[PDB]
Amino acid sequence: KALYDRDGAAIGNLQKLRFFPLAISGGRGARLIEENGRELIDLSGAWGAASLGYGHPAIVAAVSAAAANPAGATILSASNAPAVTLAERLLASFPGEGTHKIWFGHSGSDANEAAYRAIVKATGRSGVIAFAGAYHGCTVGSMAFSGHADGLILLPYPDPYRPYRNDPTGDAILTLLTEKLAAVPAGSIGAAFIEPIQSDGGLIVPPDGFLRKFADICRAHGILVVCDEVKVGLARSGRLHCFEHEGFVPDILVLGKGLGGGLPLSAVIAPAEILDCASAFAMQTLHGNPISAAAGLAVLETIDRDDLPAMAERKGRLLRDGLSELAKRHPLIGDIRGRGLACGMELVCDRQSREPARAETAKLIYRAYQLGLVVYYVGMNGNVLEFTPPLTITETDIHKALDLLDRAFSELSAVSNEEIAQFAGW
Amino acid sequence: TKALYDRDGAAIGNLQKLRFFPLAISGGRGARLIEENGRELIDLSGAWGAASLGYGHPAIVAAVSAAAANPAGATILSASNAPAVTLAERLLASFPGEGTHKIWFGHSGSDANEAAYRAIVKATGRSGVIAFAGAYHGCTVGSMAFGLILLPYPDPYRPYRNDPTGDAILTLLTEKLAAVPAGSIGAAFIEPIQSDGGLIVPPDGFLRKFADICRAHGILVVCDEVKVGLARSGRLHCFEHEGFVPDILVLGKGLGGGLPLSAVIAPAEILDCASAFAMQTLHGNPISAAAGLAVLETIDRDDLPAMAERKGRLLRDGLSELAKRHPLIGDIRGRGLACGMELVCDRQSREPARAETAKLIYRAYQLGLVVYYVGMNGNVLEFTPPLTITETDIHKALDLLDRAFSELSAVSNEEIAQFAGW
Ligand SMILES: *Cc1c(COP(=O)(O)O)cnc(C)c1O
Ligand SMILES: *Cc1c(COP(=O)(O)O)cnc(C)c1O
Ligand SMILES: O=C1CCCCCN1
Ligand SMILES: O=C1CCCCCN1
Repeated sequence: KALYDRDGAAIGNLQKLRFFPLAISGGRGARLIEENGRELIDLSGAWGAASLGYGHPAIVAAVSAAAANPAGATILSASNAPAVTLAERLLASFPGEGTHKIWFGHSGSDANEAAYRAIVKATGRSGVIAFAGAYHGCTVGSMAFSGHADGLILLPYPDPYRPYRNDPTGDAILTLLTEKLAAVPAGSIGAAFIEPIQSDGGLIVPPDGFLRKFADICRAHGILVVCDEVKVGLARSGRLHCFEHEGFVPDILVLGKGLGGGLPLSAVIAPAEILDCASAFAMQTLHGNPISAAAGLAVLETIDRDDLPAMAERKGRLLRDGLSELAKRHPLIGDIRGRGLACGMELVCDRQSREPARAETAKLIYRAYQLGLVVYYVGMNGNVLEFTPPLTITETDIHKALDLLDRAFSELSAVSNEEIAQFAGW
Repeated sequence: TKALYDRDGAAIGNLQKLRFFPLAISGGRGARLIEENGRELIDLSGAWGAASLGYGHPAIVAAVSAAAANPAGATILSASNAPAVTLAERLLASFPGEGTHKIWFGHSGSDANEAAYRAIVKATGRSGVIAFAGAYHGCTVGSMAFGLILLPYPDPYRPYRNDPTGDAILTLLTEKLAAVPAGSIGAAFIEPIQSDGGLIVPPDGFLRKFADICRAHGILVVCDEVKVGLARSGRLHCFEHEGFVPDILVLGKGLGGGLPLSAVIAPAEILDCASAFAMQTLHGNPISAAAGLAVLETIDRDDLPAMAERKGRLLRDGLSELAKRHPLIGDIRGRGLACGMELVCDRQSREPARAETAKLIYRAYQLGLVVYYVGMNGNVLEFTPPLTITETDIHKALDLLDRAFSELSAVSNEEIAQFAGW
């Protein structure tokens, strides 16, 4: 009878990543509306896909006009204007050069896979560098180089809070890279996949200067540098593109989630020679469909119009300030990290040992949900709170979210172990 | 203010292009695409079958606008949401079905087919697959994976081992199964009308028989209806013409009536075997879900399978008259508004007329008609228009098609060469 019960009866568990019985019938701004009418503040923004929140007027206007008069439904066998305009608008925002083209998909998973397959096709080099704990997607293609393909080389992420080999600079990781590359035929690696802030590892910001150095090693060895900005892309970091923080330009940019503002949309920006090496090669019927592209353009127009990178920079300091405020009261909070409105809070059993507090995290978000706050956890040990709110979240929503979070830290023990065992999580 | 099509060439890479002619679209209304210059073309492609309700259908507009205005979140991964749930129930209500099956939502047929395969392997441990030569299950690593028993599709127009019944294909199948350990094959993937093969309806009874053999061996029957499902065949589900019910149904294309939306209908045990297993962030998103609902609602409300059956026969009847005037036409085939026309150099030899097929669609494009070719040989014109296409739209496209056949020589080899196509 209840919506959550009906979901359990109609929808298989295969795609479920449930942390609590959240059941939604509506949405407005940064709020989700449960079946009964209860309002929750969404600090997850659907893992960041709701870039502009819910029922944003520019999304509404864009998608309504597109549905009323659609330019076909595909970029495959026809050129359509909404997609072409979005392609140029994405091209404009990327420097360079260039000589770059767009490939459109439904998701970050299909875009990382396309990027890979295009590289191997265009160059003949099938080897891949990727980072341990990396999330590039859940398709057979994009999982092949995600964390636990032949010629896959996995490197530790440059994690300040847990430095590889206890070297805080990351120099040991670059040294490992170097040892790994010479154990493998010269010119055999075609690509290096990089998250500028590692999402699934625990929203990890790498040590300053590391990515630039890593890219320089890559460029010196013929290896194309692919920046997977699905989670942290498009203004979320407080800059239009997250690599703008790291003093390097990737050869390839992968975009997703927040790009569609609520509709399935991803994109690969890659040199023309990579995307033109084949035709009818990586394709799905509704790729570059006009309704998705219209929303995508409404996201970009709104980013520019509202200076959303500047907003995300502002609202992110406000959010991190408040979280530090909570650390001063709650010993579980070991680490606050992030850029713009991509923030991570690591919870630990002891601030010195930095041992992961998995059970408390699960109880925390469950309680948070009961209090009216939607936040999920992420990370290797399930101990990292992830904050990726709508970019249009108001300061008033953030203060309210902080008060509810404070309350959830204090009221955590209320959550029974059997309540938590109802929900498999990751 | 360059040409739209030239702007396309400069911004959008070739990787996903399946281009046969310089079609550049700025609008759509019913079964008509509106090019940049304001010429309306009758769409016989319906975007490979995705535009099941055509362009600007009121039901899609109402549902999409309302969903955009008040979205129940953006995902089904981490929240339950009402639109996704309502649509899942509705799809299960359309299948038999009750308490045995569950729904998994995707973006596309490729991911839906990939999810079905991964779920089966995970749930049953049986990684072995049976599939048909020339099958199209999608264009991702996961969906092009299908260890493998490959069979010829039973094509009445091109029989296997000189057996038009198709019984030699059932005999080959029996041999391959006997040759490999019992319980090593988990799934059989079937198109009940083979799309990439060139819209082939198999001989009567073959699939029913094929399904028996599978169940006899503990093999799950997966019916891939991404192209040909949802009212398109003259029934809601194409397997209803075939006297069997599949264990798993894959749905896509027309399902979103223009938005990306796919679905797998599978036994609960297959879909409940693991969690956080096959998932992408925008899966089950409410704007696609609402669009799926509008499609299912319109199908029932405007009796679209019956309309497809009517308009299909009228379309194929018209094409038989073209065959009386144009010797190129060798076989007209299909169910409902999913039809194929195989073009041959001799009706006895059944030798494929590839070169002439390309010119035909190029020519037809110039005339105001959107239509494409498929098949291993590039000689079968696919007809998959909006289930909404009008009786007037059909007659009008038949005249244009007639005119296209008469004017093939007007299109040169150098014009054909400018478009890479398949
Ligand atoms: C979410 C994400 C993906 C995959 O996107 P989906 O829409 O879930 O397929 C890939 N890479 C990163 C870094 C992501 O965050
Ligand atoms: C189109 C199609 C697919 C794949 O759908 P995409 O959206 O193109 O990935 C799979 N099977 C059949 C029969 C199809 O027609
Ligand atoms: O019908 C199809 C499948 C969709 C991808 C383009 C090829 N043709
Ligand atoms: O951050 C992510 C990627 C989106 C899919 C759900 C898993 N978590």
